[PDB]
Amino acid sequence: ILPGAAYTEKSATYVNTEGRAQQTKVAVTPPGLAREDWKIIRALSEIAGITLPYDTLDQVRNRLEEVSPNLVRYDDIEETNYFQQASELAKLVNQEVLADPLVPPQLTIKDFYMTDSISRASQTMAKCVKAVT
Amino acid sequence: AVIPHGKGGRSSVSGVVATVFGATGFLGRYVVNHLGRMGSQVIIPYRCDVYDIMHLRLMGDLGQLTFLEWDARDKDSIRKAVQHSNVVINLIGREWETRNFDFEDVFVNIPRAIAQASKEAGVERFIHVSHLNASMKSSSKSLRSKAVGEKEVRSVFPEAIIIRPSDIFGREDRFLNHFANYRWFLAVPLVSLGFKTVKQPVYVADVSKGIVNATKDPDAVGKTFAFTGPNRYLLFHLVKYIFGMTHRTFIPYPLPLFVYSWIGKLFGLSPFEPWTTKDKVERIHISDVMPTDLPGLEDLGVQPTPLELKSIEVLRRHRTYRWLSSEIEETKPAKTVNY
Amino acid sequence: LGLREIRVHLCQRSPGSQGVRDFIVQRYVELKKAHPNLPILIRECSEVQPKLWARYAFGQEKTVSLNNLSADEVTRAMQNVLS
Amino acid sequence: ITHTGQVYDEKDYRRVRFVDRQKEVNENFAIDLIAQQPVNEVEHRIIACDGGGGALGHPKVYINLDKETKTGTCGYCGLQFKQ
Amino acid sequence: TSVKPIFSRDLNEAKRRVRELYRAWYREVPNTVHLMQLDITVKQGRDKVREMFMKNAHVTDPRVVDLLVIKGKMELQETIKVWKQRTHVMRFFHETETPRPKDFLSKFYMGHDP
Amino acid sequence: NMTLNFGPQHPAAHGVLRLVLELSGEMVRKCDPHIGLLHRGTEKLIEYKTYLQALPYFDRLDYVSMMCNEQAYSIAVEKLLNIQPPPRAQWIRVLFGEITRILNHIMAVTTHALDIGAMTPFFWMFEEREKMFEFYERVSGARMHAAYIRPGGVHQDLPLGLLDDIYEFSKNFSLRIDEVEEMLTNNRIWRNRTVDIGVVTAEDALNYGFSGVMLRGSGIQWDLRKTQPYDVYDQVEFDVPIGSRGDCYDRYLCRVEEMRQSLRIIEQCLNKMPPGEIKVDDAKVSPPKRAEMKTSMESLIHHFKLYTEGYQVPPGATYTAIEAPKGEFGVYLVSDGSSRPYRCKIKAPGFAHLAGLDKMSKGHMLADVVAIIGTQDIVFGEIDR
Amino acid sequence: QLITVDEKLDITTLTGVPEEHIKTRKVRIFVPARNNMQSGVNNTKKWKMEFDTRERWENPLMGWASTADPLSNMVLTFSAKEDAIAFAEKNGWSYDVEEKKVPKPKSKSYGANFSWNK
Amino acid sequence: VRPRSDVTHKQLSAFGEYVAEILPKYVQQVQVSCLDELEICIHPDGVIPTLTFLRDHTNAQFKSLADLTAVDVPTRQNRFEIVYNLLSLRFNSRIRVKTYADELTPIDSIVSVHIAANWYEREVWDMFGVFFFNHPDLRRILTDYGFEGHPFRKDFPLTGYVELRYDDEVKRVVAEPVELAQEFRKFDLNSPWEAFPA
Ligand SMILES: NC(=O)C1=CN([C@@H]2O[C@H](COP(=O)(O)OP(=O)(O)OC[C@H]3O[C@@H](n4cnc5c(N)ncnc54)[C@H](OP(=O)(O)O)[C@@H]3O)[C@@H](O)[C@H]2O)C=CC1
Ligand SMILES: COC1=C(OC)C(=O)C(CC=C(C)C)=C(C)C1=O
Ligand SMILES: [Zn+2]
Repeated sequence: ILPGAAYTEKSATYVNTEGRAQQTKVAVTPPGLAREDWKIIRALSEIAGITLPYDTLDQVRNRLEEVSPNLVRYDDIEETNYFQQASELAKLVNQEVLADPLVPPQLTIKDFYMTDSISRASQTMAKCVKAVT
Repeated sequence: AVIPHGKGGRSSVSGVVATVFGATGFLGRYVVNHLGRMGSQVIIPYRCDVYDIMHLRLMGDLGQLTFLEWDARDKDSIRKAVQHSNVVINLIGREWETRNFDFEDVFVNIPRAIAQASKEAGVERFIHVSHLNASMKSSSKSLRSKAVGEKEVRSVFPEAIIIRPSDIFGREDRFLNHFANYRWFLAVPLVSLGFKTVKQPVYVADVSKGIVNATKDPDAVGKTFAFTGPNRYLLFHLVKYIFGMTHRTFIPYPLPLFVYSWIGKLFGLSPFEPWTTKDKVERIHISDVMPTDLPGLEDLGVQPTPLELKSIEVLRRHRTYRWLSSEIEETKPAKTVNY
Repeated sequence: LGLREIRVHLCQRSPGSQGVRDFIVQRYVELKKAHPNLPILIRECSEVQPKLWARYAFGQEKTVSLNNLSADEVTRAMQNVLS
Repeated sequence: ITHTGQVYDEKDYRRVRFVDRQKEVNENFAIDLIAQQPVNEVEHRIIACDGGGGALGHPKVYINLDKETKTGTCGYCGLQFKQ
Repeated sequence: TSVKPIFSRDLNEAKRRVRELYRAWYREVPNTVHLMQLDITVKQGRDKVREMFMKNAHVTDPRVVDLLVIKGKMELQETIKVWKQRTHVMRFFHETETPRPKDFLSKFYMGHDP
Repeated sequence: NMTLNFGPQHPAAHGVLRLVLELSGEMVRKCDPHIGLLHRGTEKLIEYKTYLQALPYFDRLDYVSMMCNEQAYSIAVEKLLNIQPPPRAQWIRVLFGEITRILNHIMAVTTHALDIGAMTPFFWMFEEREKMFEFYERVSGARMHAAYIRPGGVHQDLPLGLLDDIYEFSKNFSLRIDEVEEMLTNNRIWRNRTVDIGVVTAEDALNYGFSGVMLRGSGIQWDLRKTQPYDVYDQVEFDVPIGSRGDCYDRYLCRVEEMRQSLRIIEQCLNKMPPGEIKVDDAKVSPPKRAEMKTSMESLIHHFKLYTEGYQVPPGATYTAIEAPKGEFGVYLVSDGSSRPYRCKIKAPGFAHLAGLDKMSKGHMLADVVAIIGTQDIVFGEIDR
Repeated sequence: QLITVDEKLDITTLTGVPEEHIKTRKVRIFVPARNNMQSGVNNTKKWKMEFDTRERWENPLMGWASTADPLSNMVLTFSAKEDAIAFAEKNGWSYDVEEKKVPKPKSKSYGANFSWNK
Repeated sequence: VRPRSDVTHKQLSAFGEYVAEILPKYVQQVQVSCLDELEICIHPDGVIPTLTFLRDHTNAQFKSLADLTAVDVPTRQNRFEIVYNLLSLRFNSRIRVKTYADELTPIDSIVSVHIAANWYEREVWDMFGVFFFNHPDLRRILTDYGFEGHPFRKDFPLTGYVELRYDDEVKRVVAEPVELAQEFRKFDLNSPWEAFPA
């Protein structure tokens, strides 16, 4: 078990569905011996001998820049897309859509209250769940 | 346990709750200093009146140092001291067998009961301190008795670290002050004219830091470390050097020990803390043992500090107005003896 | 040299990237069809000249600048990468 | 033990603080002391709890004792009143 | 740009002043270690002087340099005209504080925020 | 010159003073007073504290004239809020302001003697001083450090027995000044120790910014209480005790007269104190009464906001000077629209006076310097701030 | 006569800050948003730059929060984005400015609520 | 509502114009607060000239320096706002002359014009870091002998970076980085609602 942090406890980046990258800021220092997720893996690497080149966040970020653009530019949706070539490959792909109806897993609101880890660990969400049930 | 949070200085937490029974001591003072600096919870069992332990209060922070009334003969007092500690450090020792406490008691008898209880309590680790070169057959009753203890405590508490320091060099120490205080004596007796008893001093802090580091390191279990020093010395240079910094004449005159053990017996008869001890005398001319052993300093993380470096601070009080301003550079160094 | 991934960090509406984007429009589909497993990443930098990052086996990454390069030079450089 | 169930765990070391000393607590606990006071059976839909003693009490507030099932409780005293 | 000169028209002239102060401190270190009975070595202290005089080696702007010596001169005055007792001087040596490691692995093992 | 420092522990050093003296023999040729031993950061802490929660700080700058100090902040904040205290409050501030000048002068005259070596004057007057604090404690609850004079008006009405008790103290106090008057005003030993020591010329006093009994002692006629009448100092009659020559005696004699003149002002205040309210009736500036906040919603909202957030004084800056017993005490309060101040420069009569020690103590013995500090009435809280 | 310097005023050497807190402290220049609780917008006017948050461990004796970071409670207020950026550059702290985001104009008219077909 | 006499706001206003006219090379703005206080504002170079005219002019004798202070507006390019408050015992009026000084652009010293400033100028250097040329002896007055940093600057932490305790090992007082046991609770107090047009 290598405990990590949560988004209230680290200056990490996330991106929503239309690619707008956004930055969480550290509201509270992470608890116990728990540490930021990126460092645990930088440290495990140093204990392993392949040692990731980034040692300070700003560096892990510069890293994100080389693999991907959105990650470094915040609050900035990426305008152009290439739908036409996407279709060409879709046309090549042949698959069968089975007759089974497609159903969202969250059919009613009790479905919604507890999903992720933090949610599941919620006493307030649990009280909400029993109120519905 | 206590997750260690903070930046590292006072008002921070390190998670070491530690009973330290003989803290009032010269070594002790230092042990509480680092433990308090680090932010560790320190329980200091004391028997001397509160007036004498005030010097320990400012060390450590509020609610970080707790003082408990304790009597060696009374087993119950040791019991409650270790109730809530997870580290027990034993520095109980004396040079003069007192009327109501024998070398056995201060070194072997008491330090056993203590670790014994500590186990009952479930303390994670116990650090026991015994003098260096301590044979079960060594001449000085003290050293031999101490040896007796390091064995016993291992049966009461297995895998209990046993640091074994040499005579210690530090302000308020004896090794350095004793010789310097021979000034009152017009002549400074030195068995074998201060030869063939090469000695390796070790700064008190080094010892303290070492001890503290033990408390916070898994590598030390059943280890019998030996904090020694950065340079050895024939007692001759040491004595003169001291007198050198003290800027007081050095008159080395040899004295047959057989007669000198008697001088120790004399002061020993003193009711108020005999200044020299028959058991001391032997110890002083007891040659320092060689360094082939679980290393202490450096091994435990602190690089030893040469004697000459801090000697100026320890021996300054003994100088006269005329030499007070004098500095280490003006004075000469002593010579080591890899022998 | 095991090739694991190729990243074409083109920069949209940038003068130099014209060639890169043209490549994407005309030949990207083809390259993928040919190499249908390799992940070719089309990403969009900004205020940076286009870079064809390539990740070879065992975590080695290599860089080929595509600044102001013609559509076939981009095609040739890409073809040189997956030898 | 204390009003809020503040009881140092059997292993916590702040218990050393209480070694050879009294952990200060009060036998008189409010949660219980208010309970003893009986519900005041007022005969008006809305009554006011000035806090007892007017200026020497708590800010004046009016309570609606209309709910037949439950009893109004002054957010300040905790005193309960029923119609 | 277009700044007014404090005391030194250019880094060159300014450097002249730094030289003087260095000398001053260099000549003074020994005296302090004796008038304050400090437990340090003159050589050791003189290196400290060097440390400080270089800690600020990067400054390129003339105005910043000039203030730096003004301030530096003031410190010397407090140590040669003795108004600063040992506690004050020894603080420069950071003798009591425990040094912090700068190794990433080291910090990871100890502090949440490095 | 045998440099010797008047170290802090010494009694004549007011607890914190490190006068680096250069002794040309016993004659002292130069003084370099090293203050800073009681700098508490009073003016950087105020920026982080709301206007009411910074009042207390002003009772600790000069700690021997508490209420007159808190009448300078109260006047400043009041100016920046274009609000004026009610009539009864202004008389109460003048009543308490003169009790403080009697209290400071008993402090200054008796402790000066303690330094010179006369010990009995301190004991006789200090009993008369606890009689006075009682008046603070009976009106505010604190013997000293009251917090009674609030930025708008004063905090609570005088208890119903205070003015009778202030009359009984003032009635018999003058004999007490008369008694040290006989014991320390003609003693050849005092006169010799005080006369012709630390003479300061009139223009030099203005140039060094002395502004106090030090200004008046050399004959310059300046009292901020008559020149720029703050509060009600326009409706009370008193005579400024201007001295003639400037020796430490003329300055003592002036301080003894101001105690007598303050008894004249205290008399008028007891004789003519108006019936009325003690704090302005704007709930926005002064907190609502206990009964009102517990029965009216507009009052609870005003109590909650005033205690939790603050007055939110309008943006501006003002320098308001009042004649504190030591000299001109002024607060330069710069204010953004926020409830907490932006800057509060406390002008301390004392920062200027201590600067004058080197010039005033010229061609003087080690012993004269003890008198020179004594005649500046310097309290290091005001100087160090 | 004036002298020329192209060196970005950096005065990190005069400010007197410990080395650790000048090279490891990231400050963010942001215009404060409005707690949704209140509808007043007088606290969303001036730009503020705030230093990165640091350790707040519980105190063993009383349970009070304890902090080892000196620049934590310090939030300086600057009227314009340009001036705040300048403070970071000369003091040597790293900065990451966030553009002000102001509510977009919204068209409202009481008549709409009574629309024949909405 | 405080009583305000416009006699002063007129007298002082006129004087302001008089000063401005006499010293136009330096006076930038001259305003009278609604509190009847004049505040000539001068270019930093006019420190010596504007003061001297006020100290030694028959129609404006401003003999004593009440105070010398420096507000610090971090936003303002010229960070410090040296403010000199002066009193005229002859005309019973006070004026304030305020200049602007950046961190490394020193102001002239007026110890010549008023020796009262010998100490306050040392106080401004110690707290804010402005430097005063031609000062007889500028050196820290209020801060500790070894203090690093200028304390009243808005960019300096209240608690500061160093605190002192006695260490037995070294038997001497020793600085350590500040570790506080209850950090200053920073209550946010500004309300989201304005009060008036001002
Ligand atoms: N040169 C040295 O100092 C060396 C020391 N050591 C070992 O290190 C340990 C610490 O040495 P040091 O600090 O100099 O010793 P001290 O003489 O300073 O005494 C250490 C502590 O032991 C306590 N103590 C002694 N006898 C009793 C007793 N009968 N009952 C209860 N408490 C007692 C003392 O408390 P109180 O004073 O209140 O009675 C004191 O606080 C010793 O045990 C010694 O064997 C080893 C090698 C060299
Ligand atoms: C009245 O002025 C002052 C004194 O001198 C008479 C002081 O002694 C002292 C301190 C004196 C002691 C030793 C109680 C203070 C604080 C003071 O303000
Ligand atoms: Zn109630």
